[PDB]
Amino acid sequence: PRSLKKGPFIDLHLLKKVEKAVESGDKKPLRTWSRRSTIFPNMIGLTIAVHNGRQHVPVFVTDEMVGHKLGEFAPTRTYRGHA
Amino acid sequence: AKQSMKAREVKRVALADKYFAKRAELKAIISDVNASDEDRWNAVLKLQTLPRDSSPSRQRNRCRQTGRPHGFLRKFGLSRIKVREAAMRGEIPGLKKASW
Amino acid sequence: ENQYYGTGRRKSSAARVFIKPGNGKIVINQRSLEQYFGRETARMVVRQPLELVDMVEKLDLYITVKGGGISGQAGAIRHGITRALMEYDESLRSELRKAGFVTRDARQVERKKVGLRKARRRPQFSKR
Amino acid sequence: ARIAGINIPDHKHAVIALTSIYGVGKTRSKAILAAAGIAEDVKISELSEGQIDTLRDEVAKFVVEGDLRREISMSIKRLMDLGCYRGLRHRRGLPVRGQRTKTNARTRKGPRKPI
Amino acid sequence: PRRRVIGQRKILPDPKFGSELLAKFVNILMVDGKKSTAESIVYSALETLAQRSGKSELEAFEVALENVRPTVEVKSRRVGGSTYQVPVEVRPVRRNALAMRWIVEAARKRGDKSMALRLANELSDAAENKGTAVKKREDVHRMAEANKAF
Amino acid sequence: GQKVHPNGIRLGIVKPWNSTWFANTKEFADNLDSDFKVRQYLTKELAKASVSRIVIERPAKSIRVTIHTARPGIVIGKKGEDVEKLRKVVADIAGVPAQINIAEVRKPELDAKLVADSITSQLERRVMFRRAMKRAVQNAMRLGAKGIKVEVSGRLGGAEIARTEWYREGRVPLHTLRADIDYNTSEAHTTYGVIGVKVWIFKGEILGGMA
Amino acid sequence: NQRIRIRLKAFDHRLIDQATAEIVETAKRTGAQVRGPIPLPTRKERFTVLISPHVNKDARDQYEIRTHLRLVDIVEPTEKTVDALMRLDLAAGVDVQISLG
RNA sequence: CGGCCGGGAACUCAAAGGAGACUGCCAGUGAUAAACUGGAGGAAGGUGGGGAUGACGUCAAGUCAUCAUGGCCCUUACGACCAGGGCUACACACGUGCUACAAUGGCGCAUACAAAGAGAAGCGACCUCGCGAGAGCAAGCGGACCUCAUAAAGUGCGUCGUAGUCCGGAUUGGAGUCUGCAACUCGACUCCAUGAAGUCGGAAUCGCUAGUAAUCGUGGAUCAGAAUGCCACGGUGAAUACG
Ligand SMILES: [Mg+2]
Ligand SMILES: [Mg+2]
Ligand SMILES: [Mg+2]
Ligand SMILES: [Mg+2]
Ligand SMILES: [Mg+2]
Ligand SMILES: [Mg+2]
Ligand SMILES: [Mg+2]
Ligand SMILES: [Mg+2]
Ligand SMILES: [Mg+2]
Ligand SMILES: [Mg+2]
Ligand SMILES: [Mg+2]
Ligand SMILES: [Mg+2]
Ligand SMILES: [Mg+2]
Ligand SMILES: [Mg+2]
Ligand SMILES: [Mg+2]
Ligand SMILES: [Mg+2]
Ligand SMILES: [Mg+2]
Ligand SMILES: [Mg+2]
Ligand SMILES: [Mg+2]
Ligand SMILES: [Mg+2]
Ligand SMILES: [Mg+2]
Ligand SMILES: [Mg+2]
Repeated sequence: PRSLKKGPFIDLHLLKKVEKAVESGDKKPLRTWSRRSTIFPNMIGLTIAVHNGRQHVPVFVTDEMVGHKLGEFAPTRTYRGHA
Repeated sequence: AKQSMKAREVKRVALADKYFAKRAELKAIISDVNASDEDRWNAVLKLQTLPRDSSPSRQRNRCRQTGRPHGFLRKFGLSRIKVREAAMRGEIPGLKKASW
Repeated sequence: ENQYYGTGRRKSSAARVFIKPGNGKIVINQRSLEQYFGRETARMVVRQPLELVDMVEKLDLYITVKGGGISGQAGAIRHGITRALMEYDESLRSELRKAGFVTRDARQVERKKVGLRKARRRPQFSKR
Repeated sequence: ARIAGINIPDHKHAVIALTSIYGVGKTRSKAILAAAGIAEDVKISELSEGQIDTLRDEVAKFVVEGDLRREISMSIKRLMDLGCYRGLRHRRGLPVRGQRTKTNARTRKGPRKPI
Repeated sequence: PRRRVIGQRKILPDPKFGSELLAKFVNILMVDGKKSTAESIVYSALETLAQRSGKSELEAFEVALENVRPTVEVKSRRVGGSTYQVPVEVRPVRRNALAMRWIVEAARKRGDKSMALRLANELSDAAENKGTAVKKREDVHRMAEANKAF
Repeated sequence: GQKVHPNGIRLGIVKPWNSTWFANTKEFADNLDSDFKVRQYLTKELAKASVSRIVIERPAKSIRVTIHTARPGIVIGKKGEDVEKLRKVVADIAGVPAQINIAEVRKPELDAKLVADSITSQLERRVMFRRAMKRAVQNAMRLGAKGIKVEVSGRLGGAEIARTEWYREGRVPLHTLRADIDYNTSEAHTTYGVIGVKVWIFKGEILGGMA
Repeated sequence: NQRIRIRLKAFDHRLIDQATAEIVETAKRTGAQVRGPIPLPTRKERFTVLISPHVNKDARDQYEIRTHLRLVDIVEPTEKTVDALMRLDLAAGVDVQISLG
């Protein structure tokens, strides 16, 4: 994981989007490609459509997801079984 | 390799040399122990905003004569095949077949 | 007095032996024979030339060794003692040669070769 | 003898016998024994009742046995309920730390199931 | 060697007792180039065997060799598409090699704790005809007689 | 089977290097690249001047190029104007002052590179390959080469199936390291593709080594 | 006066030997005494390259660059010796590094 | 009490140039022979060891994705730029390796002996902090000088006493370090906790003739980070070959 004395990583454009959405109450989902950004406590209760390579899968950010990655909440491979 | 790939490498080297100083200073202020938290946060954000190709970790060494990205040798700046061809032609000083 | 000298070599070990008439002292690298070689086989190997000619307790040895390991250094010391005795007497040539101590064991370590795991060990082959 | 609700082997040395507790390893065994002022070489059935109480207190200083088991199960349940990638891997019974699954996952998959 | 001219290799004697037989025994027991370990094992085994029988270390080792030594073995010779185990007398060097090898195998497949003690017990059972190596020699001779006809 | 490059196996024994400068790891790559560019440019600019060899030396802060050619007059030009131009462009490419020295090879029929280039030129002018290589071998053996082998490979005559033909005269001992074997190669680009030419010329066995 | 060291590096030992011979002959001609050339350990950089264009890992070539080093010390350097050495015009292909003190 | 410091060219060592080994000598065998066997001398003996070196050709072998190239095809697209994803999937089959199944061993304490390499957008000492990965200050070193860098196996003492164990380490949970714009898919390493299978492996099959096999560590290229692979280096060091 990221070194602590550096801190948690978040993309600037996603940070700006989240700031606008929390300051304006915009319930429309945040379409983003920044899978690598960490979920911050100020995103709690927000719908984010995170890219998975082919589409933007929505994740409802709640309190338990803080510290994890949107990429952790958007699977990239489709597998339903061999037989 | 493709001319597009070779141009990509040239452009990456150009940008990497252009943005060296800011890159280094931002990394220094981020790494510093005796630095403010707001200062470190702002430095992180600015480093994130610099163009990606300005990072030297993105450039891949290529044979200077063919652009092949594999089999590189930093001493000669060439891939294995061109190294061997020039060595056999005697154009690389001191390099000769080794037995021991 | 005369401090006769002999250079020994084995594998990657070189030894410098200085023999002078005296007591039975053997001081290898400022240490006693046992303290340098705890292994009794190595101690015996070093003692072999002095036991062959009846001069075990009448010569003092000052020995330096570098390189190699335990067995290589014992062999180098034996070789150096042999040469020093040879310079000291020159009649012991026949006996030491017959015992085989005069020959420099030249067996070195084969370099690793391309396509093989070791000097000769080849990767496992499968028909299918 | 009886520490943290289990019987500790009587004939083994204190450190290894103390390692029988779920949640106590070699390093924690050394730490407990040094915090109770007791030699590691001494066999467990060579000690007095007071020393066993000191060991009891030092083990109660750590989270062991059923408390640790339920903490671990709750952490895995939290992962699985959260729906993260790790939770999905736990749900599906596949290696969770990036190990290859094309072959070599038999510790998680169990004995081989022929088609 | 189809071309031939292969010859045996000179082996130095052991330090403590100066015997080529003991040196070969140490080499046969040695694994992974750890000659010091094998030499210490052999020396401890010989010391305890000297305590057990009190004749000599080298003499005790020789007596165990005497008991174990095979006199004839069986070599395959294909005759009718199939093979016939033909009995052939073993030359003394190979006799010693096989005796030492069987002793080491029997000592390894034992139940005692330490290797030195396993070797000592195997040597005693060989010198009193009650060991696995003794059994192996008896088996070889028994099969040779059974296949005398070939 | 595949055969080692003769010059490569004999470098430092009877053959000299074509690049005889010293550099540390910092400037090794750049010097190799600059020498490659200089050799490429000079080859392209003197392709019609029978240039046999280019020896690049980098003394101190300069570069000196020795050009072994069969037509030193046509390389020098009128009174040195062409040499001046070449020095200018070479210095431009190398980034350091340049100096060009011309060395004449009086026996072009004994130089492997020149023989291969002549065969390639004849092939691109559509001369019959067998006649070309036979004449090359006869010329060299007549001018005194102790031996010569020429090999021409690849779609000879515009045929569908490629083949390789070779001719040898005298002795060409490739496994003898002290043998002086001048080897070189060339490619002829004709309307049916690439035709490869290889020439070995054996000119005696240097006995003193002389590096 | 302080001794001056000259380290000669080269890829060819005949070239470096001849250059060192010239330096020592000059220095002994011009008055000073020289405590050198001390052959120093020669470096051998080895490179292993695949030779086939596409496949066959086991077919490889091994090359080496051998850098030879000589060390020459000029002790009691006459005023003339320094500039004579700096105008000796050593052969091309020999890197010469001159240190003082 | 340290080659450390005056000092010495003795010795190891560093390279450069040479000497030496050729069935040369003796005896036997042999066909009045080539050669073979044995012996002396010798550091080396019969090609002393190893490497590089691959004949004419076979396989329409491999490579148009290193490169070059004849032809054929696309040209608001089969060309070019960007972000995210994939090459890391997983019922299964096969090949090559690593680690084990233990006592010739595991663990703890003390202590000994290498070679060859790499280093300037680099190697990074000493000292302080951290259990540890590491962090802070920072000398030296384009290096027989400085750093990487304490070799491991070994030796001596103790314990474990044949257990699925003080064997084995997979797997998993928690907490961290570093590189990097960024470690979710998808890094390496550290600490704590858990402790799967595994008790020597069927038909069958592979490598190896001596400093070899086996075993123990070290270095390098590629490389911001990322080897159980590859390429090198040394330590201990066998069994057998009748045919
Ligand atoms: Mg192209
Ligand atoms: Mg990279
Ligand atoms: Mg392989
Ligand atoms: Mg992985
Ligand atoms: Mg080849
Ligand atoms: Mg002889
Ligand atoms: Mg040959
Ligand atoms: Mg084909
Ligand atoms: Mg093939
Ligand atoms: Mg194909
Ligand atoms: Mg992309
Ligand atoms: Mg792949
Ligand atoms: Mg170096
Ligand atoms: Mg067991
Ligand atoms: Mg364990
Ligand atoms: Mg653990
Ligand atoms: Mg089981
Ligand atoms: Mg062989
Ligand atoms: Mg290894
Ligand atoms: Mg490295
Ligand atoms: Mg790396
Ligand atoms: Mg080895």
